[PDB]
Amino acid sequence: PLLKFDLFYGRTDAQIKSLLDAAHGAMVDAFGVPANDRYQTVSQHRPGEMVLEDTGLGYGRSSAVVLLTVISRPRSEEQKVCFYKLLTGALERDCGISPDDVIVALVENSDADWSFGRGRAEFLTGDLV
Amino acid sequence: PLLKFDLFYGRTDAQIKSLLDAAHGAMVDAFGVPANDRYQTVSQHRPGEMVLEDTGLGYGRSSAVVLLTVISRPRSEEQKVCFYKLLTGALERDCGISPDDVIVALVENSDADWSFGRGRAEFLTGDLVG
Amino acid sequence: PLLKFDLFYGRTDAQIKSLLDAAHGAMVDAFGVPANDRYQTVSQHRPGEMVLEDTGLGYGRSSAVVLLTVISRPRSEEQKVCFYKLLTGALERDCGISPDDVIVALVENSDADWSFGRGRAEFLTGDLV
Repeated sequence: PLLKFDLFYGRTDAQIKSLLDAAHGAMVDAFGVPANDRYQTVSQHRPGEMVLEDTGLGYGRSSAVVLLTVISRPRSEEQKVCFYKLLTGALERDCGISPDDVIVALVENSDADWSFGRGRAEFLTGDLV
Repeated sequence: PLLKFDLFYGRTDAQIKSLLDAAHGAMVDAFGVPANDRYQTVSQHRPGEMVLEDTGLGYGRSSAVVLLTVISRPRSEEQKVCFYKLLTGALERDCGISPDDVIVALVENSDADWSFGRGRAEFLTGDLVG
Repeated sequence: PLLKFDLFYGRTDAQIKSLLDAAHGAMVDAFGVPANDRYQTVSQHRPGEMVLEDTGLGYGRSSAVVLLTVISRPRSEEQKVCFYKLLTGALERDCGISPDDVIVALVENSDADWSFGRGRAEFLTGDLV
């Protein structure tokens, strides 16, 4: 899958690396993909450049808030439910990020919708499962 | 929904907030979601960093151009048609942005595909409707 | 379609433009859309801000690596397969980018999901095929 993170400026590069490693671990745990199925980008924003409310749910947001968009081949409802919990558990334990600071949106594509290198469609050719 | 804006550098932060407010109002009006269902990011680009033409339609593009990507649960074709008109109307009235300077693309997902906080799937648990 | 590029800092704006032009050519060739169906953004990243592995496929990633995300109406499987090959073909020939440095993810939407200008839905009104 591809994980795209949107955060506010303010973290060191070490704290960004911790957040990416903790999130990658949770993704691998929840989806059962290979450990080297790692594709992640980080976009840093100034305070004027993200607005993230809570739909009245009573969360909890600070400048450490992490918005994660995920593009993935289909996953079961349970895999998704598990990933959210695994992700906030790892971000709390390993990065000190409050679960109230984590927002996730997933979008689905299919086998033909990926090319990992060399102009190849590796799910189609069977190079990948 | 999640609303991601791509614009060129040049606006003050007040003018950015005005754009974000106007778009959010249009979205709430078109789609009927709660007023605090607000999730917006902005990425600012140098001239070398966005190219946005017109598919030969005859628009209109200036440095003020706004590309908006939306991720949303399913909406009717009517609601989308309505949103595009509400959005340009609001951006023109509230921000002075020409309707020729507004480009939108929407992507759909489903109930299971959202977690708003605490590792919860609120559309699934019924915390949100739904 | 909308082509969103994520790259590391390092290229001149001429090098960026040559990347965008090559990719646009490939997409026009593979999908048969009008030449002025051109909608592209670029986000530049510091070394800390993208991690792109290979899922054990044996690629080849340098600081020149390009991650492209495409939003498009539906395309046949063959068209997507052709696009990936045409893309790396052009990026190598015109930009000097190794095919091991090209990663593509596509996401699909429908006619009702686009508004190119003036609050119009051009695929719905028939202004556009």
